[PDB]
Amino acid sequence: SNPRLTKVLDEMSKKPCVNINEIRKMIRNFQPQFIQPRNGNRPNAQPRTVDSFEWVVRIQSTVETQLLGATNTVPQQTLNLDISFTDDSTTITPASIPGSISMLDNSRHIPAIQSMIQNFKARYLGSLQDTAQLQSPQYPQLLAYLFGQLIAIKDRLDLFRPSNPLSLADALFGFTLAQNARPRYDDHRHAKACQGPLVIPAATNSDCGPCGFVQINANQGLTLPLGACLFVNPETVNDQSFQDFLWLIFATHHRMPNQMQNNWPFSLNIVSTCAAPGRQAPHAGELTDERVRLALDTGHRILLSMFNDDEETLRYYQRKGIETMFRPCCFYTEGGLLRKATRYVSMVPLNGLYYYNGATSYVVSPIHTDAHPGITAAIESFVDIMVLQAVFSFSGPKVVAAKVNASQIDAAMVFGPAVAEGDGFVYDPLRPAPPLSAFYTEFIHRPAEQRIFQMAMSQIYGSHAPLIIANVINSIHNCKTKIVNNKLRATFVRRPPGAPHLKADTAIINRFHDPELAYALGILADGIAPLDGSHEYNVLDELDYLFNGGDIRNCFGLNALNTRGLGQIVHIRPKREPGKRPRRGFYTTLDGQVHPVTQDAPLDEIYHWRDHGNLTRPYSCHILDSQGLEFADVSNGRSRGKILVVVNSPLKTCAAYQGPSFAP
Amino acid sequence: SNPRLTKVLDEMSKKPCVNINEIRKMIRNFQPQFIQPRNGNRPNAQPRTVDSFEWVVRIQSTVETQLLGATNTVPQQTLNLDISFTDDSTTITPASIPGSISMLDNSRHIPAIQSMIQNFKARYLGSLQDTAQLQSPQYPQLLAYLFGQLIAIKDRLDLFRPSNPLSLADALFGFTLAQNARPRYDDHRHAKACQGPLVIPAATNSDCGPCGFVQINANQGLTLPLGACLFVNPETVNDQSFQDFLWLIFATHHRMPNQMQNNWPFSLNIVSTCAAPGRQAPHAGELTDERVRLALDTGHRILLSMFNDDEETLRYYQRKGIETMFRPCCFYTEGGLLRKATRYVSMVPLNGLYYYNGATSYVVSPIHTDAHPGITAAIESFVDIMVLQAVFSFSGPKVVAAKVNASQIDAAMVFGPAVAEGDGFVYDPLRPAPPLSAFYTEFIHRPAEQRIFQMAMSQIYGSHAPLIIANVINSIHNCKTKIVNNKLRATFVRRPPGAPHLKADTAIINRFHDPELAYALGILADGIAPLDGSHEYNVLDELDYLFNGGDIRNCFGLNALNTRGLGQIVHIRPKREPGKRPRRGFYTTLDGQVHPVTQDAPLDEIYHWRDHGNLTRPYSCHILDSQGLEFADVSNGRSRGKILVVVNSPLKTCAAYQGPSFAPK
Amino acid sequence: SNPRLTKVLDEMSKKPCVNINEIRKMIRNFQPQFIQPRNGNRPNAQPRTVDSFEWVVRIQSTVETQLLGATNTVPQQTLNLDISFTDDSTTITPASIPGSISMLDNSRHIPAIQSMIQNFKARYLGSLQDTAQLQSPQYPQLLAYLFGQLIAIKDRLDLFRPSNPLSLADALFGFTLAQNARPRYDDHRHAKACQGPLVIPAATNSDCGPCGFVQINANQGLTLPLGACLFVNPETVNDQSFQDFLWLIFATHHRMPNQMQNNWPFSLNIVSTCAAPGRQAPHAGELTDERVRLALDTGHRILLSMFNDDEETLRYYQRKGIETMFRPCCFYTEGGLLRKATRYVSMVPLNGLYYYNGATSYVVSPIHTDAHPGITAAIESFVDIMVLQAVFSFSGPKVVAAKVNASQIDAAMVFGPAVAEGDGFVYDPLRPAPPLSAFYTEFIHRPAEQRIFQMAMSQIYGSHAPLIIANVINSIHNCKTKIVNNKLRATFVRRPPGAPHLKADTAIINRFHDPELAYALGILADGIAPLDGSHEYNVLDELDYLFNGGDIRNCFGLNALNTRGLGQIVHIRPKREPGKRPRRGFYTTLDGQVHPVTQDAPLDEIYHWRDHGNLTRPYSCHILDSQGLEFADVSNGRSRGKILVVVNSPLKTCAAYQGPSFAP
Repeated sequence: SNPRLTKVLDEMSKKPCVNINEIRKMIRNFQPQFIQPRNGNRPNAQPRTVDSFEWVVRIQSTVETQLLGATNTVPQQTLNLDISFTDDSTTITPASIPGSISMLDNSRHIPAIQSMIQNFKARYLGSLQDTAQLQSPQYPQLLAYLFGQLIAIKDRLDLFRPSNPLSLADALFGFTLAQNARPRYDDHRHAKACQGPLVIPAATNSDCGPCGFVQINANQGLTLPLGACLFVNPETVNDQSFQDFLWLIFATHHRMPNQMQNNWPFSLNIVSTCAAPGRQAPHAGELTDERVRLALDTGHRILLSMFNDDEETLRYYQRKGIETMFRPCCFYTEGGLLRKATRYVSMVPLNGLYYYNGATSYVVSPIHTDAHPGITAAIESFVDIMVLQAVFSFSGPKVVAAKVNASQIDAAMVFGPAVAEGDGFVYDPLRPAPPLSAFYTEFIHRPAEQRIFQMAMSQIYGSHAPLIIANVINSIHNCKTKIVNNKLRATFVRRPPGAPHLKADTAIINRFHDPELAYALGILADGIAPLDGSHEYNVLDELDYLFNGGDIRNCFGLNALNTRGLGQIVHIRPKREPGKRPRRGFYTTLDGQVHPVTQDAPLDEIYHWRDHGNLTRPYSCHILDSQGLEFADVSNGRSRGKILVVVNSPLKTCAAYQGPSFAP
Repeated sequence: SNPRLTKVLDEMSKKPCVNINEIRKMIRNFQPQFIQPRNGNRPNAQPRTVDSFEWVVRIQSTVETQLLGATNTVPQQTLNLDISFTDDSTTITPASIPGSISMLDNSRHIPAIQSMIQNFKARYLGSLQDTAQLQSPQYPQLLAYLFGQLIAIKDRLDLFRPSNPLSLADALFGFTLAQNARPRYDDHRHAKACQGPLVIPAATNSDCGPCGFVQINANQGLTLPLGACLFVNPETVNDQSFQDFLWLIFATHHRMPNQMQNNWPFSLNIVSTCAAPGRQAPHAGELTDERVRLALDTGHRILLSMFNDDEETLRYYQRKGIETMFRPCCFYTEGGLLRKATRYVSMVPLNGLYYYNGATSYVVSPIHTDAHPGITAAIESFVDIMVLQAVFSFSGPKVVAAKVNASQIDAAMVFGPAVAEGDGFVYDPLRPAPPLSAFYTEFIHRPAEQRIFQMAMSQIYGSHAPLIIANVINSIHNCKTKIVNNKLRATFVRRPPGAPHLKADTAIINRFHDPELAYALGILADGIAPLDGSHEYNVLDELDYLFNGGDIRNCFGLNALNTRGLGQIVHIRPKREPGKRPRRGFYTTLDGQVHPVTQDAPLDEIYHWRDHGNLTRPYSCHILDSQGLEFADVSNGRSRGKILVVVNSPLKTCAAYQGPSFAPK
Repeated sequence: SNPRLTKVLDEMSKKPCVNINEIRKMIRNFQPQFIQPRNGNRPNAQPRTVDSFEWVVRIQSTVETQLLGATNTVPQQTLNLDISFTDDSTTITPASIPGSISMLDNSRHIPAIQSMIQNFKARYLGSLQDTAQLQSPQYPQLLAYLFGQLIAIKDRLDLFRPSNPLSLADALFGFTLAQNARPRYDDHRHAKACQGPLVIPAATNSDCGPCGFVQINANQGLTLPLGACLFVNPETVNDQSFQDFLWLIFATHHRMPNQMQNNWPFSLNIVSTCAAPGRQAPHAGELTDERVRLALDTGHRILLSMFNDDEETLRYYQRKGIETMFRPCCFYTEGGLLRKATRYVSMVPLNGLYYYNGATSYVVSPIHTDAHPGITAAIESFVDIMVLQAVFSFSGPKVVAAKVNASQIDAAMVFGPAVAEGDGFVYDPLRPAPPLSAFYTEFIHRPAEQRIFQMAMSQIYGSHAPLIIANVINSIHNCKTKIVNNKLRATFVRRPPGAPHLKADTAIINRFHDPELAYALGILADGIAPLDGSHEYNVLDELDYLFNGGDIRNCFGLNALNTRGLGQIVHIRPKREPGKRPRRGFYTTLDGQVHPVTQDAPLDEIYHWRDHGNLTRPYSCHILDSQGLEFADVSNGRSRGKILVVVNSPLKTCAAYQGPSFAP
């Protein structure tokens, strides 16, 4: 029955959204150019240890406009797309909704191991089907997350050359570290890595490395352990690469903080027909780069085999393991609201039965072979948040304010027609800041946003979308972040103490980054026009639409002339239309400051705003409402000019501007 | 609803423009007659290294007018075309628009590559059998651009034969160089080329000339690297010429400016099924003329196979690459800028999967073997700049003038007849000059200077039209060039950074070279009418057409007699209105002054314009306005005779005077 | 819609082409008569080593005509069908199109070996089906190619008795050869055989000869090697013939050039229940002819067993192995264009599982028992090239010329109506000669030629045609030969340095040999009449048809009288038909030499051409065009005589002249 939603769904159906594969393909070979700290500049020589948690790899992107039929030269602006580079956070949470985490079927694994046991004349108890079903289900999720974390550590330590590196393994096993010193790759305030050299478990009778080992003997009882069992052919257990991979995972799991080493035990047990090779813990430098590369390759082979040869869920989990190191930064004052609310992945302890006799599918382009896995992982997350922003900002800007007299009056007290009546919330500042979860949970579950978010995600991903939708719904439904009134200043990574209060104390909780990036990527874009090419503005009507609550970002003429004209091109005067009592026209800004307009004056003397060229804050919600105003031009018919805009971003993809929208 | 537009479209339909094949046929095979520095005379013997960035081959072409009735004979003029031939310039930009650059389709590279990677690949990495992960982007552009640059080097060395020669390979690599000295060629103030001797990269395990190498065998591993992969049979990889071609391409890629080198890395790397042939790294005198030529041939075959055997876009990118070192030189003192804003080709770092087994086609005459490709590329560019000229001028001269204390809100003042309302801007001089992309873009979007461009380019090039069109539009959008108060003096390559000054402080921004060449080549030409044969001229009316906002060039009845005795032929008097009021008349020149005329007087001392002969500035706007004039005759007849003009130029194409145009009848 | 093609298809359907079996049957017992060198004559005593790479076994065939009602005696001509005899080339290339190489199904092999392993209580890992599918597919192609090469070596060394032979094995194992000397059977410039005595691999623990050996033990682990596994019953591993055959193949594989010994490794592993017999490398003369014959027989038995008992694909590959020694020579000046472009066979490395407990099908007439396998192999190739020529010359002679002013003018510049407009190509001589592949690739893929070539091949071969069609399309699509302007002189085998330029510099790229052979064999013949029996010529109309571009080879009267009349039987005069201005009739030869005919003269004084009796070059393209000419006879009605022609070739088959054609 809703017309607007039907129109949007029809348009989305007619113009399909860009498949994820293009976005993956267009980043596999991207060479970063800037590794400066977010705030300052790179010092002469790199430090010896990753300490300043402010570094960022900057994907520069430039936009400059021109006023056709004029001699004005607007300075070029800069779409600063920042990727956090040294900062640790957690993306694991044991809390799932029904579709959040699935159970990979053990259809092709049980028969093979059954036949193996029968062939080697091992006396087992009970048909393996029911014992598999009840004793040990099949959740290999964890072992991919650790792999992603390892790749992320490698990438981080690679980009930031710490002036005398050792190896992937020498900075990971903590050789020559004081009992209180932190690992080289992660040494700064509020890190998330256990400190000191990691300690190998004691050498027991039978060991295939850092995990237990059980061999199957002809005419001999066989009993499985309690964790996960990975049957392998004897040709592999004696391989160097396999054991090196196993050791690397073990090391990565004993470095994550102490308290998650007792909730997600890294339990595994290799089973085969060899003689227990025993653990051979590498001690001195003996894991050269080529050996580590082989280890990673064999490891990915085993992982892909465990996932029923899916390579899509595996890629998703491997990525979700990486954001723990690489995150996409915000581009607004009150940021860290969307990313902080969509990061968690529901998980279950690792257990079940596996079988690997030989690889079957040859993944051409795995994650770990990309030019820089961190960037590739971060960009996919950026896409997720972009779509989420698109769905959220479907019916307004969703403001939240801190008015002291909050109880005395209800909502819609201050926000005129601009903020859709129903999306403005307030809270008195006497109490602590509310929980963002409260607002977002109510936002997501409305039918209008649900029925569109589902379609968008399905178009982007496909058969594998439902996992992502369920997981994001869970995460947003489970977030502890508060809407703190402070500001971020957009020149840091973590909120600095003593920062000033927000603008008008009104946080806006849709924005995460400019929609021009979404347009370029070819993904769903919110109701903002794409500043792409030639435009034909008309300052009068354009300006009039602004004072009805519209976003200034949709007004090209004003932004172009913000300080080069508009003091000699347009005037503002009260409306004298009827014969009734004359009234002083007034307009209300965001903070409820009713502004009167008595004597007609040049526009620049009535309203002001900073000139960011043509990249202004999208949803700034400048003018809530205005009544009784007229706009007359005082230039001899040169207020309807044309402008040109060029956006040569380096992350443009095939579907340049073919993505859907709301206001084409 | 535009009579002019429909008339021009119908005309262009009537007389189709000459497709480029005639231009190529004409220009392909003549050697230059004489090459000299633009300003001065060539020395006795050429120096060691090309070091003055003015040498330009020129192409003489003259006009002689002839008629009886004048006092003395008219001296002839020399309309000659020049080619820069030494100076360097960038041509590659990262910006893009929809049609600016397209990705080819790997519909005939995937079958073979998959069937060759499925068999010869250790039987423990699993069977691939998906033919869907092999979908990397196909952008084999930069290879052609580098190929073009290499051809340009060869041609530039050949034309300006230096005193002590060196093998093209030796000059390119530059073994016997200094620490940071310029290459043997391209050694002057504006030169932009990585100095120093070229450095071979490294001594790795898997080498196959300059680029990386990966093999696919049982006792090995396979991992396709990230850049481009050129899958070839073991037969050719062990060949000789192919290795030399790879070395040559690498060599020319490392002479680009260091920053641009970093932007677009040479990421080629080959994969095959045989042992890696170690890099050879030729030095001292390994490569020689014939071996280089053979390598060029095989390289062209490779590139053609990479392009899906298109050969029309291949030639396009090759031309654009060779254009960084050859280009037409402007002819008007204005400063020659129309070219500077049309020279950019969008690009993206090379990538994709390529398979090469055979030829699949044979092209009778590829660009790289046509007797100095530089000249043919330059003229192939000129034949497009002229079309752009024709389309812009479709309305009027489109002047841009300078006035002090101009309103910094709008810059559109009406100048009078002969200058339509849209054009004719103005700008304060004492502030930095405008950007000159704030006018062209506004020009080429209107649906009158767009459809004409569309159909003209369509007729010139045919199916492969859009690409050129799209690309040129992009060039206009982002061009940093600016209008300047200086002159080229007609004997320079760049403005002498001194104090040349404009005669009228204005600039006409839509003229690049005389339309006579456009007529001769058969391409579209506008406005100015052609002058090659007998003509009936009526001074008494042609002059009238002049003072109401014309240009002298159309008025070949005046230039003939400009100072041959036009004086005692026609008088100008204010007006003889037999009724209301005897007011006086005046005219306004391109400057502001409005000096008036009161009584009958000979014309020679009321206007008194400079006499070049029968080749005057076509868009100079000699007079803007005039009201109240009569132009009485002062001799029975003697103002209704005949005139014959002969112009012979060496580039007369096949269909020379059978092209479309819309000049006044 | 095309009428000519429909007519040809209808005629082909109505008159089936000759089955290949007749051609095979009519050569099994052919005794060659001439073994002279191509150019000169046999020396008194044969040399001691095969050095002159010019020898050829000549299949003489004679044709002589007679002029009924005349006293003239035309000398008999000679259809010199030459078979190259000592020259090495390569017919292997790792490049395949989709249908080029198939994968023989292992349907009847896996179950037998499965049952064997189960019976002998060997502990194997994993069901053998999937391991066969992924670990090792079933491509036995190579092992047949080596067999063909071995047979070819035997035949070559047999025909050319080198004055003191040793044995098949003594000239193959290189006993008593200097470390730089070449093998006796192949010692000449640009050979293709590795030199010096071949070296046996070191004697390891278990060996069944020159290849690894693995025995299956009760209650003992069994792991397969990486190459091909050939399970055999124990009764055979201890046989002498089997091991001798294995040794012979090993020797033949280590003699092919060095660089193809690292791309096609001869990997094999015998598996059985015997005790490893160990390698017993024959060292001194100990392989007598009867022992070698038994070896060859048992070897063919094993091969046929490996090929799922097909004997057709096996025969094809065995033949394709032989052309590496025996090839069919050209019969024109600019030859070595068709054969050089249709020789390659797409291949994959040898691997998979096999099983041979006992032969099942008794091939009555294998290749190696023919009178001379080389000749039989060469003739089948000759048939392939003959059909290919037939399809190519379906719409003209396909000329290629070297005109200096090639760029200035387009094609069809010189070739009048004779050369079908669309089949003439030119290239300036400044650049090197073009690649023949470019022209042939475009020729083959036209629908008109494809739809006829497919039918012809299917009729000739049958169910096994698609392999041959796909393989020839691949080969022609992959050829490195250039159209070199030089000439061959038809009295050599390899182009001699310093040979003179071609006639008019115009190579014709359809001809490989006279079509009379194709007619005799009963295979598809191009648009040339078969000179078989009584003919009723009419010199006037016949001559007129010539000057419209037709082929002189279709004009019997002219050829018969080329030098015995035509100076007193027919005159040429300009046509004075209308009242318009008289014009000098002219005709244009191949090289664009416009020839004027002003005053009527005897024919022999206006045009000339060499007299080859009645065997003239078929597609010589004598007269491109002529306009304004008349032909009047000056003999009292004896210009319409009859002629008789007799063609008693020794390779006539059952379908003497029943094959299809174009101009019956």
